Amino acid sequence: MNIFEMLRCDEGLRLKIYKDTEGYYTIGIGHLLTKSPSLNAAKSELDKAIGRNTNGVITKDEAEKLFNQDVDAAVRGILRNAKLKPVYDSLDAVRRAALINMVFQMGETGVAGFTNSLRMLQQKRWDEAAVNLAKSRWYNQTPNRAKRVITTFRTGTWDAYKNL
Ligand SMILES: *SC1=NC(C)(C)N(O)C1(C)C
Ligand SMILES: [Cl-]
Ligand SMILES: [Cl-]
Ligand SMILES: [Cl-]
Ligand SMILES: [Cl-]
Ligand SMILES: [K+]
Repeated sequence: MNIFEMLRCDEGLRLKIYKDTEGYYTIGIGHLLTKSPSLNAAKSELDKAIGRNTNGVITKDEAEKLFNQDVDAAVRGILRNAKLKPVYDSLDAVRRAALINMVFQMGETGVAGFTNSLRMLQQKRWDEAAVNLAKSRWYNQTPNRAKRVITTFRTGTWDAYKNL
């Protein structure tokens, strides 16, 4: 397991534009295209992202290219955020992946607002952090995925992913 395999588990792979768990147009491995309800707007974002006139359909290689960029962007967002970087730097590599996963799903600003959970993670109070992380819209709307991410923070293991 690693962050790529982890997010690939959590996000799936679909080569045609689809709506994500929030109803937003998405493609590939959880590549968010737009929050606009306009499919035409989403297709325009897709063509811009890929660099060609797509029919709303991409290849697996193209999906993986966007995925690598999105994982990189999530790490970059963590490292340039004054709230997320200290927590990231304090974590082991398995729990770092859990934080990248959250930023991939909800964005840097959203995760940076989890002030009390972040403090408990920085303090390495793992069970308390896990309890606090579940008191969230995130957990309520995507509880199975949030449970996997939270178990990863709680244990520092891949137990929630290695037997999927
Ligand atoms: S989890 C997971 N990742 C891949 C895509 C390799 N899978 O088939 C699972 C087991 C759903
Ligand atoms: Cl089209
Ligand atoms: Cl330490
Ligand atoms: Cl709490
Ligand atoms: Cl709550
Ligand atoms: K998805």
